[PDB]
Amino acid sequence: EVQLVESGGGLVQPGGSLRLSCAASGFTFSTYNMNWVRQAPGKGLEWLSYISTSSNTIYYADSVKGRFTISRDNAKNSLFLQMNSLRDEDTAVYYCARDRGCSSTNCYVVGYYFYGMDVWGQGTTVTVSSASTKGPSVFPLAPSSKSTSGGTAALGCLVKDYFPEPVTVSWNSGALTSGVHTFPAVLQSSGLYSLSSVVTVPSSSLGTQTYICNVNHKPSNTKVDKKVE
Amino acid sequence: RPKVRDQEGRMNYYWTLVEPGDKITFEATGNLVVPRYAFAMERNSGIIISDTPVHDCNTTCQTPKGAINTSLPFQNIHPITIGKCPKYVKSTKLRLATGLRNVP
Amino acid sequence: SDTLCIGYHANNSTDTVDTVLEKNVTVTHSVNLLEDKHNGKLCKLRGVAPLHLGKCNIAGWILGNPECESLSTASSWSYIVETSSSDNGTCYPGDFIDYEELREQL
Amino acid sequence: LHLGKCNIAGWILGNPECESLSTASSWSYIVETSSSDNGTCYPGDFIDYEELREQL
Amino acid sequence: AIAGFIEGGWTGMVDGWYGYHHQNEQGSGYAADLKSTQNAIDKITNKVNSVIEKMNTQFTAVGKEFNHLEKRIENLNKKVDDGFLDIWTYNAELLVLLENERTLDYHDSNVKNLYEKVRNQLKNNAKEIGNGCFEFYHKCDNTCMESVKNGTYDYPKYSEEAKLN
Amino acid sequence: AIAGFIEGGWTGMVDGWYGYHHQNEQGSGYAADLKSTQNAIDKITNKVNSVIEKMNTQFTAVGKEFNHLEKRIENLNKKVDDGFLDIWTYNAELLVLLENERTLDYHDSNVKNLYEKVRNQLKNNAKEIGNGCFEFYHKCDNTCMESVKNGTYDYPKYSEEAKLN
Amino acid sequence: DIQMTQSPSSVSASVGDRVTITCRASQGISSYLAWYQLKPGRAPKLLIYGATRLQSGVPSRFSGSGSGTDFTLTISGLQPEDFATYHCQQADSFPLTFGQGTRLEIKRTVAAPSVFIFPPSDEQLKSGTASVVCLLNNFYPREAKVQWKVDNALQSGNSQESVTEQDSKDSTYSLSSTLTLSKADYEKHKVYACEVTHQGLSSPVTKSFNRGEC
Repeated sequence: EVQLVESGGGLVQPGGSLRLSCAASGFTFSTYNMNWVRQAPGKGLEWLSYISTSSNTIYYADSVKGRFTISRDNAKNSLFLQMNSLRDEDTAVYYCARDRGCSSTNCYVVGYYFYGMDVWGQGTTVTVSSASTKGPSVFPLAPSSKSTSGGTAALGCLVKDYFPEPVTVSWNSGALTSGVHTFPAVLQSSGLYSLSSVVTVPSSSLGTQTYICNVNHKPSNTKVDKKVE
Repeated sequence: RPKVRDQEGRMNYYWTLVEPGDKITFEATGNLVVPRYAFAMERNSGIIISDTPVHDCNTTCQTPKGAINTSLPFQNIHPITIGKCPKYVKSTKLRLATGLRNVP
Repeated sequence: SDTLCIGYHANNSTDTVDTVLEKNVTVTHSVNLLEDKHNGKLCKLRGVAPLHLGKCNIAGWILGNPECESLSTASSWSYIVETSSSDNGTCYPGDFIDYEELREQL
Repeated sequence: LHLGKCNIAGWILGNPECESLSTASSWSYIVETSSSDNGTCYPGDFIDYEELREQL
Repeated sequence: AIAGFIEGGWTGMVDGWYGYHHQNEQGSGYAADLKSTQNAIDKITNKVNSVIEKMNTQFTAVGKEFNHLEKRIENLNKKVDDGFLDIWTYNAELLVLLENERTLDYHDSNVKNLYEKVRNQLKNNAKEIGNGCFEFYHKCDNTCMESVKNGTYDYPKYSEEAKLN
Repeated sequence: AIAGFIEGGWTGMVDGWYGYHHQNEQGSGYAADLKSTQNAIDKITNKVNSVIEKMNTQFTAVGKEFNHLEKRIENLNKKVDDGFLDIWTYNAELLVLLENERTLDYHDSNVKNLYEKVRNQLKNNAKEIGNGCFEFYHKCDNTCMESVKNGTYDYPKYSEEAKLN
Repeated sequence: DIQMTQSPSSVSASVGDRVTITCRASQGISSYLAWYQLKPGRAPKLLIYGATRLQSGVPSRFSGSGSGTDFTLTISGLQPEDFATYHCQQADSFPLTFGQGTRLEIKRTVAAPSVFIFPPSDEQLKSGTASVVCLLNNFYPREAKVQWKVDNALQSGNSQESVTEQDSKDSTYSLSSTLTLSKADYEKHKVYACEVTHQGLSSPVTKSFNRGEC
């Protein structure tokens, strides 16, 4: 069917380059228009560039200033974006989109970008930062019974000083599901992320029942298991 | 037969036309429902299933969902029409423009 | 100093038409060629008063169903009107052969 | 629903040469073949046969 | 020429479709043409009667009832009822789409025929600033404004004063 | 206006239907209009949808089979199958013949509307030598060439230099 | 560039009510306006194009109109599956400037949060930097603040919070604040409290612990 597959993720140091790719299938590639829309964490969508079928009319955004280079191929049905001079502000999730072309229900003659974009892809995670890969620091939290009127308690673990995002935190290798809540990662001032995860337990088995906090860092392949007691 | 309206029997009703000058003939030895009245008719319309009341108005076309006085080429209410009636469409608006474009 | 400008008609009309240049175009004057209104009555056709049977259908009238006694049949009509609850027709069941031809002849 | 070498009359009557057939719970059209001769293995006059091909 | 070279119509002139707006030292106001509007109304009025008087329908019925033992002919009756409906879903909706395309083109032709009635008589005696306006280069009273409407404007009789300004 | 006053189209501009070819001291190249082409595409794209969306077909069949003991109704079925076909041999082939006659006229109307967009702004500031060409009598850079495409060409502002040459 | 402006920042309504989200452009367009439905972890879907029509596959619950710079997205058929962030996009001219975003939240009754606080363990203090985590569960709305007070003194510039999304069943949120302290400053102080300020609480709940009883 009509779909777009994004690829080209990884970790790029500032001052290097990165080339993204977008595959297209199930529709004619040499007749429609394509764009590049990214999404920063904490912001909205942002249009980057525009290209035609003949690659004659090429536009660029104000945040690009000619630093990017967008190319395509009508025979191979592919879309490329050669990015250069990457800084820390370029950390976003890059997507790929196709223009609509007309105002009717079924556009048989492709026009221009005057009626928005309809097709959208999955996207890939692109993070550009000067910090290197560092494993997370796992420290267990001490349990306590503070909910007097509710009669419950809480326990968990704190994961901090890791790179890059994200970290999937589970309990007992996915066996524990009651009260498990995963908090999102917040970037600190030192350039590293941090997140937490808690498990709501009653105060009857607080000082007797223990749990295993499983920390899984996917890009660094770091798996640290720490007993919380 | 299956019991319909507490009756296990059936009764097939038939009809025919009699030309002026023609003589009808009935001959049976049983199971004949003989007629009591006849309907003398002369013509050159169909049926309507509706719940609209009757009045002393006059029109040129009839529809089940209401009276229609057209004097218009098309209609979009009901396909079952009787008389000098306009064409039935499935559209919701077939307004023919006569004036200019209304732009202030 | 003088000014001669060609004027065109415009008003506060809300009736819109369909054109090939653009859909939903508001025009000033327009004749609704599609009859969407209805009077809700059973009027006459060319001065001939129609025949209304009420709760009985055609088969309740052409056979003489006893629940359709309160009826004054006119000497001429143009159409026959049945109801949606026309169940007091053939009180005795049966296979009315060539019944669809008789509904158009009368 | 595809009946293969058999026509509609070979399927609605249960012709023995159309045994290898998996009838689905719903369909939208019936497909016959040009060589659909393995239908009514016993001859006869199928009265009201053209209306039955549209009902199913 | 609506939403094009001309901006649009006006609500001051409600005495017809087309006309002129007088503006001189004697007065001002709206005035519609009696010759061009009445002839153009008969084009559209015969267009509505083109699909009414020519549609010679008879005193018959379109709908019919059938039994479910006659589904072989009920499918052909569906091709009679809904088959003529699918033609009337196609032909009648095309007529309203194409005659209004003709009506918007003929009203645009009524603009251009009224434009060529003015421009051929005011080649050098009027300034074309757009929006259907024609500012004279000399004095034009209410008798002069009615001459351009009826088409009785002589070119060398009024070019003696327009060439000075 | 193809094979007429204008010779024909060009293969250099493949980024649309209509446009302009710039030729001055700053550079040259092909450039299509984003306003006139996108609006004219929606006229033709709604024309294709005028016969698809309005053709409200149902989930039924057009073809049907009959027995040779029913040749009385098989002849009426021939008037249903081939009778609707003879209408569709007549009405559908007339639609492709007449809408392409409209499309070649609307593309000719897109020529004349783009011509009047240029000629009303370049009455004395351009030479009409035919084939859609307009040679200016003064300096016209890439900013001046884009002003005629969008319709932002003021006539008294550019007439100061064109009157000298 | 041609900037865009949305109002308000977040709309809190229930199922069946009317949601009015506007998006005004800085310049006149009057013919071209897009509307997207962006979801976290999923691809956005074009709902309204040109501010007059609806895209195929989009239900008829959405509606949009306007001429010039004033446009209104009227939702009179709101479903529970439509609580997401919406964005407007200008289609003419270039650049295709997107909107700011408006998060749609489920309106329910205000609930009181359950305050929890975790003392630091011995494995974190020996590393040179310890942290105290305060937990807030089962509260509404998302506008909750954590006031860190150490030895009856308000701290600032060394704390950070982390809020989750809205719950699918309880329609609540979860909050976790972390106060970062050094090793030398942890042994100097003795009292570590977590004062919670919430709209549903008539009194601020302050839970604390002892430094020598962690």
